[PDB]
Amino acid sequence: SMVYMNIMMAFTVSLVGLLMYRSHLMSSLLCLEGMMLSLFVMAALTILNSHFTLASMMPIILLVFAACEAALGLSLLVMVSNTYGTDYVQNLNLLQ
Amino acid sequence: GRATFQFLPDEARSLPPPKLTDPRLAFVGFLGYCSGLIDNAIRRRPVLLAGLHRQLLYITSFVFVGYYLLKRQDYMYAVRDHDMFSYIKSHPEDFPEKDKKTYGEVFEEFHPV
Amino acid sequence: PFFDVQKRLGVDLDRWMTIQSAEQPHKIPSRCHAFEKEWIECAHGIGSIRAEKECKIEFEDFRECLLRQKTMKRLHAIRRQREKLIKEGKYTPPPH
Amino acid sequence: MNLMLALLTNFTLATLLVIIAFWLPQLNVYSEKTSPYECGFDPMGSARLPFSMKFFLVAITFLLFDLEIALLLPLPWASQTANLNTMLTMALFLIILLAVSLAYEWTQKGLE
Amino acid sequence: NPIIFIIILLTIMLGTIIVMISSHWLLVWIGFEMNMLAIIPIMMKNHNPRATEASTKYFLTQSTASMLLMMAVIINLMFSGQWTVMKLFNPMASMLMTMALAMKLGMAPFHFWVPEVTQGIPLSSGLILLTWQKLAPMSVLYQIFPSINLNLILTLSVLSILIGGWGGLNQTQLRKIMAYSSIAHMGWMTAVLPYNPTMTLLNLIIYIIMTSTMFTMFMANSTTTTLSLSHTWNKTPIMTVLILATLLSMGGLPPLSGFMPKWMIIQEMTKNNSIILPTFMAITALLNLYFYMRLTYSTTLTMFPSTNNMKMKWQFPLMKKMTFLPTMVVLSTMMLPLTPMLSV
Amino acid sequence: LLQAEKDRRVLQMLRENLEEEATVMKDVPGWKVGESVFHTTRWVTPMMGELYGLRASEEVLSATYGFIWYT
Amino acid sequence: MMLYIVFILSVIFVMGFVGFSSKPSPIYGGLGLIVSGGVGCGIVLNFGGSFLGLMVFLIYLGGMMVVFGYTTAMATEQYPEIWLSNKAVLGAFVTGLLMEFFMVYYVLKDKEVEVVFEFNGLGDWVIYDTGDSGFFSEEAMGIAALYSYGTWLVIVTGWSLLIGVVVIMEIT
Amino acid sequence: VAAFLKNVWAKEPVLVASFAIAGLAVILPTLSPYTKYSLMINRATPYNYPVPLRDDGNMPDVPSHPQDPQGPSLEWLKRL
Amino acid sequence: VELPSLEDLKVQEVKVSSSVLKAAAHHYGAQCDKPNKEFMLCRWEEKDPRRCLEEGKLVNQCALEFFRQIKRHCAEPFTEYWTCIDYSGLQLFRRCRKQQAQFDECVLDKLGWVRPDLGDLSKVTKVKTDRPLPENPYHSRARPEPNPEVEGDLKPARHGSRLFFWTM
Repeated sequence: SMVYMNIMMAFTVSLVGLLMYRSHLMSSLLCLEGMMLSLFVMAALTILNSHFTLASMMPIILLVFAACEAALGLSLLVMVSNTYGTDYVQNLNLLQ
Repeated sequence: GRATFQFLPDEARSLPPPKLTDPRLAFVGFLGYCSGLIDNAIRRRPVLLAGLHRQLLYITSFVFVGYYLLKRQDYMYAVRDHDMFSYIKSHPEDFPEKDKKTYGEVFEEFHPV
Repeated sequence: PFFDVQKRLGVDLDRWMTIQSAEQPHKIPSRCHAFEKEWIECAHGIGSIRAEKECKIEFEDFRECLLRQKTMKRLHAIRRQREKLIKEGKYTPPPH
Repeated sequence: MNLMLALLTNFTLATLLVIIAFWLPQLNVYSEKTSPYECGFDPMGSARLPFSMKFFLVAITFLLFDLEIALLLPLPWASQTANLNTMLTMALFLIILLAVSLAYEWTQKGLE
Repeated sequence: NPIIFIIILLTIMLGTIIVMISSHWLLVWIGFEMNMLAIIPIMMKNHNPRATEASTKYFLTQSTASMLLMMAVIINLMFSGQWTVMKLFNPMASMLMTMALAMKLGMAPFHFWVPEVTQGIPLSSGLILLTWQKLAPMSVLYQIFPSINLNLILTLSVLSILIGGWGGLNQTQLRKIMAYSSIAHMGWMTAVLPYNPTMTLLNLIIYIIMTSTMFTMFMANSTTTTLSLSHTWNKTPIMTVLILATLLSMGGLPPLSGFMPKWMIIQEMTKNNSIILPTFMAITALLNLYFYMRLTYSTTLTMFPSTNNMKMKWQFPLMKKMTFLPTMVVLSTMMLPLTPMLSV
Repeated sequence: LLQAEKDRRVLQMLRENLEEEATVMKDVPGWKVGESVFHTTRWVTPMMGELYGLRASEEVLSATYGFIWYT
Repeated sequence: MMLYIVFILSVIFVMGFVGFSSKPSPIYGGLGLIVSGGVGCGIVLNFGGSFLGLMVFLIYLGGMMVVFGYTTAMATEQYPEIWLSNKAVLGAFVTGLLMEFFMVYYVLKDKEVEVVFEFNGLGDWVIYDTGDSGFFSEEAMGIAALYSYGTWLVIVTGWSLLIGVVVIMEIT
Repeated sequence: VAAFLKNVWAKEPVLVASFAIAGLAVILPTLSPYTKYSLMINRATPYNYPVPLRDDGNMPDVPSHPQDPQGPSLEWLKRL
Repeated sequence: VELPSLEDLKVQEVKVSSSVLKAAAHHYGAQCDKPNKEFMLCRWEEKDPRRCLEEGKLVNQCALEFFRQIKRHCAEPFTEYWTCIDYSGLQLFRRCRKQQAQFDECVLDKLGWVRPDLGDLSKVTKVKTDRPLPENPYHSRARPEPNPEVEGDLKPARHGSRLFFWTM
């Protein structure tokens, strides 16, 4: 019913100017690691309100990578700001 | 077709098979026979005929493989046809028998210069 | 290209979680379960390209078992047969 | 319906008690000089917090051992089944998939 | 170190084998979710301040690319509630599939990326592995194949083979020139795709070979165009007849095999009585050729041998299977009306 | 035994939520009495909105949310 | 404590996001999440799914975020001013907040307006349950433990994690 | 090699107590015959409701009255 | 849709708490089994618990005389028995174990019942076929018709691949 239009307007959290930008990359990477819960919850209802009884594990597997992988891509964000000290998306150097 | 993820099924028994001395199988590995001669020439062999143990084992490979592959190709064009006639045969309503008319009949255009 | 190995040899990779009615370990059903074994029965020997213009009946209600999309509208339209006339008579019900 | 009655009860004693401690004498009429004498016993301290790595990994290093002990969590519900061998043979895999993931990294912790 | 590099480099194809083998929407997530997990360290190996400002412009551009998909999987879990892999039962699914999946392949838009990564990965060794990621997605599009809005997958195509064409004429670095004109050949194979989707793969294999045999040749030291001038008077001239026996064949001319995909593809795209589409593709791959000419006027024109440069040593690279391919990248046209009935 | 008590409780429940509906109004642009939102015909367990109408006061709130959040 | 106690959570949730979906100086980014995550794990605890809700606290909100917060001392931002800092964040906010509000206003402020927002009725939680039932651990995600049928689902996830560390033992 | 196994137990006698328990829990489930009792008990617990089948002719066993002689022996547990 | 009237309703429901209802509850079903297993088969075998109301009044009936039976002979040990089990939480059966004999002293003895320990509610039983075993399953509209097959013979290709020229 209504709970399917919220949360959906929430899953436009993408909003992409705020997905790569502006600086403090950690804000961009943040709205990514919370782009989940729009994928999770939304898929923790349709599975639940009707009894699938089987795909019920799927919600668990939507995290176990969403944490595993998104925690990888954090790593690079040390390598960027190790050599700098400010992330600041404004580093372009490799060009085209 | 059926018996999926099979290189070829059992039904290919009824095909000739494509035995040797066809120009392709000869040609297959010819393009390898001009491949072997390369294989030397890249490294400054500089033989242009070097050890026959590299200058062979190619020709052995291609024509075997070229052969073992042509066995199914010819198959496929058979199962293509076979599934056509057997459909063309039924539904004769979709397949008319045209009449026979010589020229006491047809006019063309008729536009000479 | 879809090889479908699990058809040739014996293993089951997935094929179990796939649809709304398969097992459900203790044998407990879904809500719209009974319409699956109805709708799959329709298109099987079909090649699915005529399915869309053939069955379509056993499918639609199945889409309307799932979301309850219509019955909720004919319902919301009792709130207009009553509850505009509340003052105009037939309170409806008598309590109890 | 009585859980939220047992939560917002708890905070509202706590979110009360900040003001009746922090705030109440905070407007008292005593001196409270604005002098920059505060931030005890490292008087000035002008720097960025530098990246110090072996501080960092002990974050990551955990986060991954964490996941699967969510995967590992539904053992005691799964001890009630039909065919159980697919459990013991399978259950014991995760663990050894955890313990392996140690032994590798265990060549280098550094100073942890 | 050296063992694992074969554990990683094996897990990739295991990432893409669960893609082609599966029945089940979840697995085609996990399937190419663990590439963006298992690709990343290969970029690194020499730990430089590009690869690390590269794979981070790659990462978050294949992060959402995936993470939209999972939103267009769970739409038709609502409607019809049957996973598996077949037409998507609802238009907001597909339009959110195909034009958010074009991110991994990148098509007509969604490429400010393919030149920003392929350029300046310090590792040119390969970078042949960016021929896998062409091969994971297609092995969805072949299945979903009878659902597309059909006004799109052409509209990303025809805006592609154009936009990847013009992209390079202005380029010098020859890692880019392959980066460009690798959007191009993504214009032919997904322009076909609704009509008779095999005779796509045909263009897919003939592509994996030709771009493959380039790099293995570009590996000795070769980097910048004007380091391919110092080539013939230095390294070996039998190299130059090679780089002229392909770069020409790759845009294609009928006695070679590079002409083999077009020649067959248009048998298909007419006979469906669309004859005003293919000319414009057929005619636009033309000025896709003027990279290669003018690339090939670098090496046969004896241009100012580098300097006093004396390489008296022989070679010890791995040419592995280069001594084959440009006898199959060239001479195969005379052979085959197989490719339409062989893989089918 | 326990079940043979329930099935009677809903069939009693539909009738009153119908017989006390069809007597609300009979409208010319109205609905036929007890039509089916489906084409197919058999007994399909009804949705909460079927049993309890727009009634929506309390004993509903103790039905749907009754079990969850507490004894 | 009405029937609307679900609809009142989500529209706090939907407002949980737009805090950090613009540009807040990301030491307040967390405080846009642990509210959103919290209310998120709130909504799920209705509907009967419970175990699967109470995990998001354990595996993500509790466990994950702290790493997201244990850094941003390593990437540590400058003490310029933060939050209300630069005069720009505020401009982008409201137009989002009103956009559901003005949506939520006349979405249904009346009988119906109009069609696309009119096929969602409200207030009894029409669908939110069905009938009665028996019990298995509950009925639903009470049985979320399959080391039976699920195997090729685990053994990829089981194996895909084991490589998670090797990649990260290097670039580090 | 036993001199090794006593010369790691003069230095790290810790993980050795983990390996010592690492195996010895893997090995034994394939030994003691108490197991496979464990699989019989766990199959017989009626989570669900038994539904009576239709009897025309056979009807191999299991009469209308349950306590009459019907089917297998589960009472080897009651004495256990 | 067709629903029965308001009638054959308002029947006599057994009105007792949920503590007493589990007090005997045990001698109850093992010894009866006259309608009830059969009444399942008027549901599981054919669904739509509307077409089958009839045995519902038979199975509801069996209970009536049961609790009406027990009130005549001994309600005194029963009344005291379901008090302890009604002393509460979880309604365990292992607290009242002592008094279990006092209730069952003469019930199994005087009016001649038995303790159906583990054999009740197991040993999947049978009933009988009285009502027509229904065909015309639940919904069950139409087939529809499949594809005629193709086998015939296998020729080789006719003239050899017929591509553009490409003889063979």
